[PDB]
Amino acid sequence: SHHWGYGKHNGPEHWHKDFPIAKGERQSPVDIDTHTAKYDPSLKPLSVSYDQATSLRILNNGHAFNVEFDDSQDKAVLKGGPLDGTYRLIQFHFHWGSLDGQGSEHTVDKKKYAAELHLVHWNTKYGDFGKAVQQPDGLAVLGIFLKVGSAKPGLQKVVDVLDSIKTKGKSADFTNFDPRGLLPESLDYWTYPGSLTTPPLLECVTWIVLKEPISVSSEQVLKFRKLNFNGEGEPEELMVDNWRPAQPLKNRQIKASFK
Ligand SMILES: [S]
Ligand SMILES: [Zn+2]
Repeated sequence: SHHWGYGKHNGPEHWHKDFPIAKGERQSPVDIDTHTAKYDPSLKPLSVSYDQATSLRILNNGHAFNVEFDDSQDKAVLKGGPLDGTYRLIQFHFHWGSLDGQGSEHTVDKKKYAAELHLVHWNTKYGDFGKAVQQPDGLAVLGIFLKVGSAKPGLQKVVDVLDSIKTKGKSADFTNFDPRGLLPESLDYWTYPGSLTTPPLLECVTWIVLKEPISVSSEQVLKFRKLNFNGEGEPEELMVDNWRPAQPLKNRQIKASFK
Protein backbone atom coordinates (compact mmCIF):
# COMPACT_ATOMS: atom_id res chain seq x y z
CA SER A 1 0.00 0.00 0.00
CA HIS A 2 0.43 3.74 0.12
CA HIS A 3 -2.51 4.45 -2.28
CA TRP A 4 -4.17 1.21 -3.46
CA GLY A 5 -3.77 0.04 -7.05
CA TYR A 6 -3.16 -3.21 -8.85
CA GLY A 7 0.59 -3.57 -8.44
CA LYS A 8 2.60 -6.09 -6.44
CA HIS A 9 2.94 -3.69 -3.57
CA ASN A 10 -0.61 -2.15 -3.37
CA GLY A 11 -2.70 -4.73 -5.16
CA PRO A 12 -5.87 -6.47 -4.09
CA GLU A 13 -4.15 -8.72 -1.51
CA HIS A 14 -3.20 -5.58 0.42
CA TRP A 15 -6.54 -3.75 0.39
CA HIS A 16 -7.73 -5.15 3.71
CA LYS A 17 -5.12 -3.10 5.63
CA ASP A 18 -6.81 0.20 4.67
CA PHE A 19 -10.32 -1.25 3.97
CA PRO A 20 -11.07 -4.05 6.46
CA ILE A 21 -14.43 -4.67 4.74
CA ALA A 22 -12.30 -6.32 2.03
CA LYS A 23 -12.64 -9.52 4.10
CA GLY A 24 -16.40 -8.95 4.60
CA GLU A 25 -19.25 -11.43 4.15
CA ARG A 26 -20.62 -9.96 0.90
CA GLN A 27 -17.57 -9.11 -1.22
CA SER A 28 -17.40 -9.08 -5.02
CA PRO A 29 -16.58 -10.33 -7.59
CA VAL A 30 -17.32 -14.10 -7.24
CA ASP A 31 -17.10 -17.16 -9.45
CA ILE A 32 -20.57 -18.08 -10.89
CA ASP A 33 -20.97 -21.84 -10.57
CA THR A 34 -23.65 -22.46 -13.16
CA HIS A 35 -24.73 -25.85 -11.83
CA THR A 36 -25.32 -24.44 -8.29
CA ALA A 37 -27.08 -21.18 -9.32
CA LYS A 38 -30.78 -21.59 -8.56
CA TYR A 39 -33.35 -20.76 -11.22
CA ASP A 40 -35.87 -18.36 -9.63
CA PRO A 41 -39.16 -18.02 -11.54
CA SER A 42 -40.19 -15.16 -9.27
CA LEU A 43 -37.58 -12.96 -10.92
CA LYS A 44 -38.98 -10.51 -13.45
CA PRO A 45 -37.29 -9.50 -16.71
CA LEU A 46 -34.95 -6.57 -16.43
CA SER A 47 -36.17 -3.21 -17.80
CA VAL A 48 -33.44 -1.03 -19.29
CA SER A 49 -34.60 2.46 -20.40
CA TYR A 50 -31.61 4.17 -21.92
CA ASP A 51 -33.22 6.04 -24.81
CA GLN A 52 -32.89 9.42 -22.98
CA ALA A 53 -29.35 8.82 -21.66
CA THR A 54 -27.16 11.94 -21.58
CA SER A 55 -23.42 11.21 -21.53
CA LEU A 56 -21.25 14.12 -20.36
CA ARG A 57 -17.61 13.20 -20.09
CA ILE A 58 -14.97 10.51 -20.04
CA LEU A 59 -12.23 10.57 -17.39
CA ASN A 60 -9.12 8.50 -16.59
CA ASN A 61 -9.25 8.28 -12.77
CA GLY A 62 -6.02 6.35 -12.41
CA HIS A 63 -7.66 2.93 -12.11
CA ALA A 64 -9.98 2.74 -15.16
CA PHE A 65 -11.79 5.21 -17.39
CA ASN A 66 -15.32 6.23 -16.57
CA VAL A 67 -17.94 7.60 -18.99
CA GLU A 68 -20.28 9.75 -16.76
CA PHE A 69 -23.94 10.52 -17.31
CA ASP A 70 -26.23 13.26 -16.22
CA ASP A 71 -28.18 11.64 -13.28
CA SER A 72 -30.08 14.76 -12.11
CA GLN A 73 -33.30 13.22 -13.51
CA ASP A 74 -34.73 9.87 -14.50
CA LYS A 75 -33.22 9.73 -17.97
CA ALA A 76 -31.34 6.41 -18.10
CA VAL A 77 -32.78 3.94 -15.57
CA LEU A 78 -32.85 0.29 -14.75
CA LYS A 79 -35.74 -1.39 -12.95
CA GLY A 80 -37.37 -4.83 -12.71
CA GLY A 81 -35.20 -7.95 -12.35
CA PRO A 82 -34.55 -8.45 -8.64
CA LEU A 83 -34.87 -4.67 -7.97
CA ASP A 84 -37.44 -2.67 -6.08
CA GLY A 85 -37.58 0.93 -7.25
CA THR A 86 -35.75 2.95 -9.85
CA TYR A 87 -32.03 2.96 -10.32
CA ARG A 88 -30.39 5.76 -12.28
CA LEU A 89 -27.30 5.30 -14.41
CA ILE A 90 -24.40 7.44 -13.20
CA GLN A 91 -21.38 5.93 -14.99
CA PHE A 92 -19.92 2.91 -16.80
CA HIS A 93 -16.30 1.61 -16.84
CA PHE A 94 -14.38 -1.57 -17.74
CA HIS A 95 -11.88 -3.94 -16.18
CA TRP A 96 -9.42 -5.63 -18.59
CA GLY A 97 -6.32 -7.75 -18.76
CA SER A 98 -2.80 -7.69 -20.10
CA LEU A 99 -3.75 -10.75 -22.24
CA ASP A 100 -6.94 -11.96 -23.80
CA GLY A 101 -7.20 -14.84 -21.36
CA GLN A 102 -7.90 -12.63 -18.33
CA GLY A 103 -9.44 -9.31 -17.52
CA SER A 104 -12.98 -10.00 -16.17
CA GLU A 105 -13.78 -9.72 -12.44
CA HIS A 106 -16.65 -12.31 -12.35
CA THR A 107 -15.86 -15.71 -13.74
CA VAL A 108 -18.29 -18.36 -15.02
CA ASP A 109 -17.44 -21.90 -14.05
CA LYS A 110 -13.93 -20.47 -13.52
CA LYS A 111 -13.80 -19.06 -17.07
CA LYS A 112 -12.25 -15.58 -17.27
CA TYR A 113 -13.27 -13.22 -20.13
CA ALA A 114 -11.04 -10.59 -21.79
CA ALA A 115 -12.88 -7.77 -20.04
CA GLU A 116 -15.88 -6.79 -17.98
CA LEU A 117 -18.14 -3.75 -18.41
CA HIS A 118 -19.85 -2.27 -15.38
CA LEU A 119 -22.88 0.00 -15.73
CA VAL A 120 -23.31 1.66 -12.34
CA HIS A 121 -26.79 2.70 -11.09
CA TRP A 122 -27.99 4.20 -7.74
CA ASN A 123 -31.41 3.81 -6.02
CA THR A 124 -33.37 7.06 -6.41
CA LYS A 125 -35.06 6.69 -3.00
CA TYR A 126 -31.70 7.73 -1.51
CA GLY A 127 -31.57 11.08 -3.39
CA ASP A 128 -27.87 11.03 -4.34
CA PHE A 129 -25.02 8.63 -5.08
CA GLY A 130 -23.11 9.39 -1.83
CA LYS A 131 -26.19 8.35 0.23
CA ALA A 132 -26.97 5.26 -1.89
CA VAL A 133 -23.50 3.66 -1.20
CA GLN A 134 -24.29 3.62 2.54
CA GLN A 135 -27.34 1.35 2.00
CA PRO A 136 -27.65 -2.42 1.50
CA ASP A 137 -29.79 -1.88 -1.66
CA GLY A 138 -28.20 1.41 -2.73
CA LEU A 139 -26.61 0.40 -6.06
CA ALA A 140 -27.35 -1.86 -8.96
CA VAL A 141 -24.42 -2.83 -11.23
CA LEU A 142 -25.11 -4.54 -14.59
CA GLY A 143 -21.97 -6.57 -15.47
CA ILE A 144 -21.34 -7.61 -19.14
CA PHE A 145 -18.48 -9.80 -20.25
CA LEU A 146 -16.38 -9.11 -23.34
CA LYS A 147 -14.83 -11.87 -25.46
CA VAL A 148 -12.39 -11.16 -28.36
CA GLY A 149 -13.96 -11.87 -31.71
CA SER A 150 -15.68 -9.44 -34.08
CA ALA A 151 -15.58 -5.66 -33.50
CA LYS A 152 -18.42 -4.04 -31.56
CA PRO A 153 -19.38 -0.99 -33.56
CA GLY A 154 -21.08 0.80 -30.65
CA LEU A 155 -17.79 0.70 -28.73
CA GLN A 156 -15.67 2.56 -31.35
CA LYS A 157 -16.55 6.09 -30.22
CA VAL A 158 -15.09 5.06 -26.82
CA VAL A 159 -11.96 3.53 -28.27
CA ASP A 160 -11.27 6.57 -30.40
CA VAL A 161 -11.19 9.10 -27.51
CA LEU A 162 -8.78 7.13 -25.29
CA ASP A 163 -5.75 8.91 -26.75
CA SER A 164 -6.99 12.15 -25.22
CA ILE A 165 -7.28 10.80 -21.62
CA LYS A 166 -4.14 8.70 -21.60
CA THR A 167 -2.96 9.66 -18.07
CA LYS A 168 -4.61 9.96 -14.69
CA GLY A 169 -6.68 13.06 -14.09
CA LYS A 170 -7.24 13.75 -17.80
CA SER A 171 -10.81 14.21 -19.01
CA ALA A 172 -12.71 14.94 -22.22
CA ASP A 173 -16.16 16.03 -23.23
CA PHE A 174 -18.12 12.99 -24.34
CA THR A 175 -21.69 13.91 -25.28
CA ASN A 176 -24.27 11.99 -27.17
CA PHE A 177 -22.93 8.45 -26.55
CA ASP A 178 -25.70 5.83 -26.45
CA PRO A 179 -25.07 2.97 -24.05
CA ARG A 180 -27.61 0.83 -25.90
CA GLY A 181 -24.87 -0.10 -28.40
CA LEU A 182 -23.16 -2.03 -25.55
CA LEU A 183 -25.93 -4.53 -24.72
CA PRO A 184 -25.98 -8.13 -25.85
CA GLU A 185 -29.16 -9.38 -27.55
CA SER A 186 -30.40 -11.38 -24.52
CA LEU A 187 -30.96 -9.91 -21.06
CA ASP A 188 -30.94 -13.26 -19.21
CA TYR A 189 -28.93 -12.85 -15.97
CA TRP A 190 -27.60 -14.15 -12.73
CA THR A 191 -28.02 -12.03 -9.57
CA TYR A 192 -26.56 -11.95 -6.07
CA PRO A 193 -25.86 -9.46 -3.28
CA GLY A 194 -22.31 -8.08 -3.24
CA SER A 195 -20.04 -4.99 -3.11
CA LEU A 196 -18.04 -2.40 -5.05
CA THR A 197 -14.99 -4.14 -6.51
CA THR A 198 -12.66 -1.22 -5.77
CA PRO A 199 -12.03 0.56 -2.45
CA PRO A 200 -14.05 1.51 -0.51
CA LEU A 201 -15.51 -1.97 -1.22
CA LEU A 202 -18.92 -1.07 0.35
CA GLU A 203 -21.45 -3.89 0.48
CA CYS A 204 -24.22 -1.94 -1.18
CA VAL A 205 -24.59 -3.65 -4.59
CA THR A 206 -27.21 -5.87 -6.14
CA TRP A 207 -25.14 -7.39 -8.97
CA ILE A 208 -26.91 -8.27 -12.24
CA VAL A 209 -24.48 -10.24 -14.45
CA LEU A 210 -25.64 -10.98 -18.01
CA LYS A 211 -25.21 -14.46 -19.33
CA GLU A 212 -24.39 -13.43 -22.90
CA PRO A 213 -21.03 -11.76 -23.56
CA ILE A 214 -20.61 -9.10 -26.24
CA SER A 215 -17.69 -9.55 -28.62
CA VAL A 216 -15.00 -6.91 -29.24
CA SER A 217 -12.13 -7.00 -31.69
CA SER A 218 -8.60 -7.60 -30.62
CA GLU A 219 -7.74 -4.10 -31.92
CA GLN A 220 -10.42 -2.57 -29.75
CA VAL A 221 -9.08 -4.23 -26.56
CA LEU A 222 -5.55 -3.36 -27.61
CA LYS A 223 -6.33 0.36 -27.32
CA PHE A 224 -7.54 -0.10 -23.74
CA ARG A 225 -4.06 -1.44 -22.86
CA LYS A 226 -2.46 1.82 -24.02
CA LEU A 227 -3.82 3.83 -21.14
CA ASN A 228 -1.74 4.77 -18.13
CA PHE A 229 -2.24 4.36 -14.41
CA ASN A 230 0.23 7.23 -13.89
CA GLY A 231 -0.25 10.99 -14.19
CA GLU A 232 1.30 13.08 -16.93
CA GLY A 233 5.08 13.32 -16.80
CA GLU A 234 5.41 10.48 -14.27
CA PRO A 235 7.06 7.22 -15.23
CA GLU A 236 4.81 5.16 -17.50
CA GLU A 237 2.82 2.26 -16.06
CA LEU A 238 0.35 0.75 -18.56
CA MET A 239 -3.24 0.39 -17.27
CA VAL A 240 -3.67 -3.42 -17.52
CA ASP A 241 -5.04 -6.09 -15.25
CA ASN A 242 -7.17 -3.63 -13.19
CA TRP A 243 -9.38 -6.52 -11.97
CA ARG A 244 -9.98 -7.96 -8.50
CA PRO A 245 -9.89 -11.73 -8.20
CA ALA A 246 -12.94 -13.76 -7.15
CA GLN A 247 -13.87 -13.68 -3.42
CA PRO A 248 -15.55 -16.33 -1.23
CA LEU A 249 -19.30 -16.71 -1.74
CA LYS A 250 -19.86 -17.36 1.96
CA ASN A 251 -23.52 -17.45 2.92
CA ARG A 252 -24.88 -16.31 -0.48
CA GLN A 253 -26.97 -17.89 -3.20
CA ILE A 254 -26.64 -16.96 -6.84
CA LYS A 255 -30.09 -16.85 -8.54
CA ALA A 256 -30.61 -17.27 -12.29
CA SER A 257 -33.40 -15.64 -14.33
CA PHE A 258 -33.32 -18.61 -16.79
CA LYS A 259 -32.87 -22.39 -16.92
S1 LIG B 1 -16.12 -1.80 -9.92
ZN1 LIG C 1 -16.05 -2.13 -11.96
